[PDB]
Amino acid sequence: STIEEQAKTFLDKFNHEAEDLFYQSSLASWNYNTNITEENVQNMNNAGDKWSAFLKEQSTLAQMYPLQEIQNLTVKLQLQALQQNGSSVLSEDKSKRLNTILNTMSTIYSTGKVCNPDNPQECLLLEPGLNEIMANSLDYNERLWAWESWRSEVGKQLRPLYEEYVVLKNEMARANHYEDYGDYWRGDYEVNGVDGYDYSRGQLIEDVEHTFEEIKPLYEHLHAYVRAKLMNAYPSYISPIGCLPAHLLGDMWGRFWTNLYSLTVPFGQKPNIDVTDAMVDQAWDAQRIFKEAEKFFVSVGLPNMTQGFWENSMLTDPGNVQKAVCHPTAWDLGKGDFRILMCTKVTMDDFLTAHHEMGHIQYDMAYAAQPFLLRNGANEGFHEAVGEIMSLSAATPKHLKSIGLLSPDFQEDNETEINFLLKQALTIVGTLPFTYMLEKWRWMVFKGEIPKDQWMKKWWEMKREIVGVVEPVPHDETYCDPASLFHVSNDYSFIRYYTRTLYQFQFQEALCQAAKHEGPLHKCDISNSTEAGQKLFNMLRLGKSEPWTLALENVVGAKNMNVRPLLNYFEPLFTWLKDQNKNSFVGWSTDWSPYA
Amino acid sequence: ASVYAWNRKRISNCVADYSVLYNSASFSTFKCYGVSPTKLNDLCFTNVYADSFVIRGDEVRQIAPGQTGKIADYNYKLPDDFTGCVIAWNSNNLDSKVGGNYNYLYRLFRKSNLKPFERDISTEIYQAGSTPCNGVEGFNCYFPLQSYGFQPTNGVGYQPYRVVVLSFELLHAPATVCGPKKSTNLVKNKCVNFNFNGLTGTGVLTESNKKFLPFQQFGRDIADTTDAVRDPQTLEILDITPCSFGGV
Ligand SMILES: *[C@@H]1O[C@H](CO)[C@@H](O[C@@H]2O[C@H](CO)[C@@H](O)[C@H](O)[C@H]2NC(C)=O)[C@H](O)[C@H]1NC(C)=O
Ligand SMILES: *[C@@H]1O[C@H](CO)[C@@H](O)[C@H](O)[C@H]1NC(C)=O
Ligand SMILES: *[C@@H]1O[C@H](CO)[C@@H](O)[C@H](O)[C@H]1NC(C)=O
Ligand SMILES: *[C@@H]1O[C@H](CO)[C@@H](O)[C@H](O)[C@H]1NC(C)=O
Ligand SMILES: *[C@@H]1O[C@H](CO)[C@@H](O)[C@H](O)[C@H]1NC(C)=O
Ligand SMILES: *[C@@H]1O[C@H](CO)[C@@H](O)[C@H](O)[C@H]1NC(C)=O
Repeated sequence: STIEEQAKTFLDKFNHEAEDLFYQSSLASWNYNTNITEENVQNMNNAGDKWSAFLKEQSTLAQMYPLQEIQNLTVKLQLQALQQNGSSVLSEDKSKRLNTILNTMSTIYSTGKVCNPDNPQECLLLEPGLNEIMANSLDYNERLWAWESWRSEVGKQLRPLYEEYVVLKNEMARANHYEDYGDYWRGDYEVNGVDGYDYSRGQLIEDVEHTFEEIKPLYEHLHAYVRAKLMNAYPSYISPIGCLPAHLLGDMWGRFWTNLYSLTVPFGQKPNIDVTDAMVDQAWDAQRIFKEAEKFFVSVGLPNMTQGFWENSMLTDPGNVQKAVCHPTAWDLGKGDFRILMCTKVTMDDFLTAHHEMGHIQYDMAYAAQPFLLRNGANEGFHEAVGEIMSLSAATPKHLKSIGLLSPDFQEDNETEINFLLKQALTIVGTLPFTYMLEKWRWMVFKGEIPKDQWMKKWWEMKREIVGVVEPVPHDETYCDPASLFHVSNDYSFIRYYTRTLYQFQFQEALCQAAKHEGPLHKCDISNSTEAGQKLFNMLRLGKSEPWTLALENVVGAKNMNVRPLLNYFEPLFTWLKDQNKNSFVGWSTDWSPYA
Repeated sequence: ASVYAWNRKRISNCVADYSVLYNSASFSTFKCYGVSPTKLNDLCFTNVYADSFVIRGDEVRQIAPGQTGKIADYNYKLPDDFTGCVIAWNSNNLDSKVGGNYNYLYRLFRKSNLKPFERDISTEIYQAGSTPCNGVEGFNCYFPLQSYGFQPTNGVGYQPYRVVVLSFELLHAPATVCGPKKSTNLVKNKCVNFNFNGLTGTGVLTESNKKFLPFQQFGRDIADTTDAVRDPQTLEILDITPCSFGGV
């Protein structure tokens, strides 16, 4: 005769009904990503539509559940997630603007165009067309055209579409009793109902900004250092007194600076840590690449992979007619079914991606005992940062010499670590200001205190201040270059990548202290330590059933999002960068110098 | 049948060969509770009722005496001190289909715990709240019946394992059927211990000229001294005498 026993009956009914429907949709989506036919797109959408419509019926039934008397916390978190109305609050004339706009945005992003205006020779897709002009060439004139080949040919048609998108997605928050749509994405980090453990939605803006005043002095010296080794390819085209152009930062958007490693190597005379040539001497294949990753995990203490994955998943590119994309993604089909979807290669990245993409799988069966609504990560940053802590460990020279990939006689001097640490700094430190700035811009435009004519003059003036990028060409408000990125166009919360770095290094210091490694964090290893495996597995198995702030106290002992155990990873790099920047102009103000 | 419709059929008047199970090389949960696999062959108990049902891989551990849970509490409860064995094996090749095997159902909610060795067949709906349900699903009806989903691609954890339960209890009924005690190597003209069904002794085994009727097991001549046995595996009558002895 209590609502508490009535909710446990309903959640027990929903868990068995949803996991049957979710497995059919996940199995249909797996076949779409392996064997593309004309009917397979309709076949996946048929099962995926009835799964989305199933949640519409269950959300209305759980609404009549009053929350003010449920003392149990396991079902309180389940009822809060199940009762999210989402698109049910909108009218029929307004709900049709979601699926129409989002599929037009995705189709627009799928159009690859590098054909020159008034010179129509040929142009390929994004991966074969756009990536070669950004990762290999060192010419300023065509890269400026290539910067304008996508930000003036794809983003020009999004202004009437994306501004209409940010005025109706913003209205759901008042209908869902949220502040704005930027506040809606912070509900994943929101914790309520526990005394002293509560995480407010508005304190997260402050905590991200509070951790940024020590990221900045690392990024101040990184940007100062990288501007002296960039003017070698462009002598008279950039001044070493201001900021950097946007089309010279590794990517089209400057998210990852991995392609600047070849241009800005400190001391390239001694050979780098490269074992791509080592695997082709020993005849490595797709099976042996993932087999050494599996024995790496069981040496830590995690359970090994099941027998229904090696003979069931695909590893290479199969056949000739199957033109399916094999971007490295982790699949959680449920009911004990776990798959990895990627194309294997004997390279540095694919060997690390083999370790990286398995970690999301190793996180997925950990909360397999949890109910279906709690069968997820603690937040959006846990499931990405867990899959990357083994990528830091697998790239260490100690782990590479353990298997036998590296040479048995490889000395470890100063520069053998600065070359490795600076490669990690361009892909980790360089993406923190880009991730924070874009989410700060998206949060305020979702708040609504940014007029229509002030998108670019505020977006560009903060890119110049925080990130430190001079615009290669001035742009008015009709340009829409911030919407060109993959995550912003497909409705992905990008704040999960800023907290990914701050999580993947909080766990690294906790696991290295558990393994009792004598040395710095760059040479540390996780394998051959069952004490570190048991420390990680206790927090992986919790899932969303416990608050994420309780997951931190199980590994690091700090209930807040700690940023201190990330500067300690780059202290060998940071102390050298402070000595290298004795005469360079470190620290930029606002700089309209090059393109006034 | 389903877990909530487990059958109960008596096994009697026949020999149950438990040796073939040991060398099957396909079992995964061949465990015995309250008895040993080796010592249930020489001696046996009546009431060999066998229960047939399908239990998922994750819920195999729930099916054990002295252990509670969901299946053991609302579907089929094993009584404490259950002197029997549990035998299970995988049935993925046959007890599975694409799209979900919607042929096995189970009870998810019950007002009271199931009495051990009770089979319940009813359409009564659960009463989570106070307001009665009049057959129309509402906020407190919660139709407990649900269909399991088994697929060939399902993980080993939830793989549908074919499991059978054998019970062995010694009630007031004697003269029951036991397991296999195949044979030893018979020896003739040598002082050898013999223990047939109901009698034992020592002596010399040799051929006999006398004839026994087809409804006896042994015989005696004088002063209740056994001197001839007719073993049933050979259908032959033999003569038994104590082996040579005397005072030197
Ligand atoms: C982790 O443990 C494994 C298992 O002992 C180590 O593998 C051994 O490596 C040494 C030399 O590298 C060999 O002589 C042994 O034969 C290996 N053992 C086996 C079972 O193959 C591995 O080196 C350890 N790695 C670290 C970093 O400690
Ligand atoms: C794979 O796709 C091709 C055409 O794209 C189709 O003919 C074939 O039947 C498919 N095979 C499987 C196993 O899906
Ligand atoms: C909530 O209910 C579950 C049901 O098993 C129980 O395990 C858990 O301890 C309960 N939590 C609280 C705080 O009562
Ligand atoms: C979802 O929509 C229904 C229909 O109006 C409404 O009663 C309910 O309060 C909404 N849920 C939330 C959380 O606002
Ligand atoms: C996983 O480890 C267990 C324990 O040693 C072993 O029995 C099993 O065969 C292993 N499975 C695989 C696929 O390696
Ligand atoms: C690193 O640099 C310092 C400063 O010159 C030097 O003393 C030290 O020997 C170097 N380390 C190695 C391993 O050469």
